[PDB]
Amino acid sequence: AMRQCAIYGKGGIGKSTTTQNLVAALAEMGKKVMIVGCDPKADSTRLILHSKAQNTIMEMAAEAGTVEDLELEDVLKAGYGGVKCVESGGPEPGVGCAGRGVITAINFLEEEGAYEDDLDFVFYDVLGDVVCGGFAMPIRENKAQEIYIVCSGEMMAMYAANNISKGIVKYANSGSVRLGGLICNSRNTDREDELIIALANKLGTQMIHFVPRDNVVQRAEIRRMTVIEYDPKAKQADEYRALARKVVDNKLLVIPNPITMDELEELLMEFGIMEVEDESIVGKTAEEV
Amino acid sequence: AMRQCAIYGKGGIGKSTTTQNLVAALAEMGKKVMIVGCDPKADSTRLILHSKAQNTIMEMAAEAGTVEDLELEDVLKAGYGGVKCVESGGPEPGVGCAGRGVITAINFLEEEGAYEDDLDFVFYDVLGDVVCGGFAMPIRENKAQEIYIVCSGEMMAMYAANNISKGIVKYANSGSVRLGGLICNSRNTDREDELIIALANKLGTQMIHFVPRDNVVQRAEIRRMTVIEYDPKAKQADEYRALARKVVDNKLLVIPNPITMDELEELLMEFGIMEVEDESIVGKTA
Amino acid sequence: SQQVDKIKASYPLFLDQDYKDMLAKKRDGFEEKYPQDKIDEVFQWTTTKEYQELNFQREALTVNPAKACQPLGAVLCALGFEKTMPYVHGSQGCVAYFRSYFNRHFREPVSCVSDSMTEDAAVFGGQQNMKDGLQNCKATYKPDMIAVSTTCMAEVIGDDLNAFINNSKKEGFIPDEFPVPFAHTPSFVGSHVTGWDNMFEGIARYFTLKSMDDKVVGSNKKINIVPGFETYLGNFRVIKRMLSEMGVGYSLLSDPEEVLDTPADGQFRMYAGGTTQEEMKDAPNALNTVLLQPWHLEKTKKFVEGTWKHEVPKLNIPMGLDWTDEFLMKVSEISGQPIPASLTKERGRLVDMMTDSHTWLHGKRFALWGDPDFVMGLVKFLLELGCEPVHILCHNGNKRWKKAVDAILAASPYGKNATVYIGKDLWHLRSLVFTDKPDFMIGNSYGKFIQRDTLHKGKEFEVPLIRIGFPIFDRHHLHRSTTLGYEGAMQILTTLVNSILERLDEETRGMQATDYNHDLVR
Ligand code: SF4
Ligand SMILES: [Ca+2]
Repeated sequence: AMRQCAIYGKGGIGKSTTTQNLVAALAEMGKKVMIVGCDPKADSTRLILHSKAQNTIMEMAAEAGTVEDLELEDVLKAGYGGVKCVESGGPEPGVGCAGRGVITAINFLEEEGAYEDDLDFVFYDVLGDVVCGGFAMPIRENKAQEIYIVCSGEMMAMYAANNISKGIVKYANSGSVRLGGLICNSRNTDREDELIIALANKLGTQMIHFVPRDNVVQRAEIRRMTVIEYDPKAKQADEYRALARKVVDNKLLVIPNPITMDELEELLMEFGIMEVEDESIVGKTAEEV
Repeated sequence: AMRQCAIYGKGGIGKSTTTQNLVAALAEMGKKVMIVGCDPKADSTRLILHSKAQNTIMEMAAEAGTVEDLELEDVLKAGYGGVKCVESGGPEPGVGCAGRGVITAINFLEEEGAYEDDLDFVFYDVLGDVVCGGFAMPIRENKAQEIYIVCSGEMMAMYAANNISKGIVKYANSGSVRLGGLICNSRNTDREDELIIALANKLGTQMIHFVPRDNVVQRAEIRRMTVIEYDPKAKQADEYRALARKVVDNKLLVIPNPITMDELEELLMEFGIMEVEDESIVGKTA
Repeated sequence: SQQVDKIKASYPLFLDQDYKDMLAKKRDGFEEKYPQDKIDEVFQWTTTKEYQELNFQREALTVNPAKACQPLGAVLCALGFEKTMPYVHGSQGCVAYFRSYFNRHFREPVSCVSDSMTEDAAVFGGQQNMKDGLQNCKATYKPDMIAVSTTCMAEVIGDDLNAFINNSKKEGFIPDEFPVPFAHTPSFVGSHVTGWDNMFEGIARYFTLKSMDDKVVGSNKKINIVPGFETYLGNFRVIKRMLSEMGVGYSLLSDPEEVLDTPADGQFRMYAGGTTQEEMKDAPNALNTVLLQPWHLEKTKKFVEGTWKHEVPKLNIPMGLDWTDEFLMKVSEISGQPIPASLTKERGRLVDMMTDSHTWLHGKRFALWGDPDFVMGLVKFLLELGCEPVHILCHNGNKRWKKAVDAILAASPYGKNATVYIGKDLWHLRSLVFTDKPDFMIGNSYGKFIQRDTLHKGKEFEVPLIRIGFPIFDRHHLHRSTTLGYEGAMQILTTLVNSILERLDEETRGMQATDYNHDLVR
């Protein structure tokens, strides 16, 4: 009855925001949700609690002993729409696997059963940059079932969406993990919405929704709140709600069909993003050629 | 004489490029240098070796059985001005610590003894987005000593830097992996440059240089090559050649004094980068 | 060799030179054993703090557990009912160990059967093994009631106990009014205590679910008492005794205190006393229902409060001075009977004892383990005595419990160095006793080894085991002991202080060395 979703994607592209607003809109509908930050940056809840930076498990844990030294009381907080959120905790510089900090945060929640609790949804905000075994954690332990990738028109951003798909498959066979779809964050690029859907198909999935770039958003952030708790009547507001509906009834939980760096390139250059390689001028000075 | 270096930085600011161009200067300046690509994207040698994408030890070992199947020319390839370039190799998508593939890579460079061969410098191009065990490996094993950070005048770019320092602070009480300053890549930000040195010292080191942004680069790269080889006459080529020496000569190799998150929230509003913190504005809103 | 006059058994037979030189060859010759010096190396290693860290990181491996499966408790529970025959619907091999296990702990005959399901049933369940089974059993050991439980298999292939039972009645294998309660008991869920919970619940239903109409809380002036999974006869008794001494009308639900102590008079009884069925049927009419070992009777409290509509109190297992008070009181409150001078005195005496020998118990570090209620009650009591329960382990416990305990620990100066662990096993405890060494271990026989180990490292490191719990095999008749109530408190208090003094004697018995502190009067 409780669906476990996780949002993956490259960093610095409003992913955490979209996610949080998604949950926000998801809250209005009446769905009890829970977010679990797995982004080393630790900032996946700020927009719900208004706080500048929630206390990560790994922090309070090193201020008590091991782990079960503390209690969900000061680790799990209820913000707007009664949403419950906890941030895993950034790995210790130089020493420590980010993934590690995640499991321990999950298992902890498992132990004090922060799950069994009428939750309809639980979103694991996960950074999907260098898709390693660390960040793949929530999928390996099989705690995440529905995967929604966040990206936009950009090589690296898409290059991530791809490698993440690769990852999903690596387990999708011996597991139930699936790729619900893609979410494109408007980066005000021409034919951006087109480029993603195209790519989605190559993977065998679909672009669940296209989040435009309204500025009412940057207003809420500054306010530390979500587009919803800020202006429940803005345009961008009903935009996310559209994503909420879509997710609630998605059916495309599939196993992506990864593509080659070349297949990928082919698209970019084709949508006007990437250039076209001039195999000849390669290694030619402004003098000889 | 062989000073093993490392260039860390938030992926997406020029690190990879500025790193190629930094060495591109040394070999041309009569310096035997080997670039070890530790970035997962695997584009740490493309500009040197004039290649579209060099083959990583993984795409080969994983191919031809294992590691005991590879040779030296296979991965290690001397590009511009006799510069041996190797790509650590990305992690097996969804599995394996990306930093585990680097150990296997640096260790293998010692199996075919690719260091002892008349070389002046070693350059590790490690990704410093999240300083986890993976990318922090080259430092842990003391395989690098000279740590120069690439960090533009941008929120995250600088944060990563601060954190990389902390990565050093940890292995400093056992290894000779010291600091080496910052390398700010222009981005047209007012005071961006000072903003850097304003922080370099806050750590205990300096801003070894302020690389500007000339189209000669976006043109030199288009031609899978460095700005050095392209047009040594263009003033931008000097920016690179200048720093080149600054590095060799650089005597300051300290131990960072990692500031706090709030100390950064401060240093960034001091230069109008980060918006000033309001107050009654937060919370509830109609 | 043997001197017909003084025969030597396994020990010390093999200490004879020939046997010595015998095994020596076998070793060097074909064992290819690691040079001693290595074994000594590795060993020493395990007694370190480093090994601990590595040990506590275990996830998939479990070494020397401290819990058993559900059925084991379903069986025991079922034994508490008049002419009831524990029936475990599943592979027969299981029942084997069950009886076999209890026998070693009670040194009494454990009667229990199995409908011997096999491979040929891993596809079509055992709708037949049930039919024939129930019939065979009923006609052979002619019980008045048959309680059905399940084994690992049974649940994995998933069989509907209810259905199967309903058909065995329909198809005429056993009368239709023949009591055959049931409960699913998956091995892979909770410990044995959970079995009991289930089982009991399963019986409660069978006699009160389809007939709550003519029932009216308080109509009988009695209090129901559910003992839970109890293995110390003396307990069942002390409860009955205290209540009867209080003039309280009670109905002990699930009383195996008789079949577990049938006398040796020339004839074997497979059944003896126990909770009558009528007692169960009527239970609902009881003023209230008290749970002796709540921490593992939640599925019962639910049903009890939910159906019978009783206001089950928030009571702790009655162990130690404090809690037992609370128990007696709450009992009074309910029954309306004053606490008799008799008990007021027993108590007073328990206190006398405490004062009489605190000096020795004070500041004594213990490491202990067992079941939830038991463990926490033991912890509570040690605190009332002034000891420091440093390693409270409990393999089958949960988080909610761990908290309640920490709460108990935090409320006492003597709980500063106390640590509670759940999910951990005896191999973990093994380390906790090497690194952060206590003075004794209070637990079951499985702990006899941990002792051996502590000694292998050295006399000054040995930690004497104090048998209190379940199961106990290397000692006799301890199952007749008592841990509940004031009677219990006393026993434990003695088993303790004396265990302590027992050892202090051993440490100062050295002639002209330490025998100076070998005082006569202590
Ligand atoms: S799995 Fe990823 S985050 Fe975890 S240690 Fe390896 S590289 Fe660092
Ligand atoms: Ca006997």
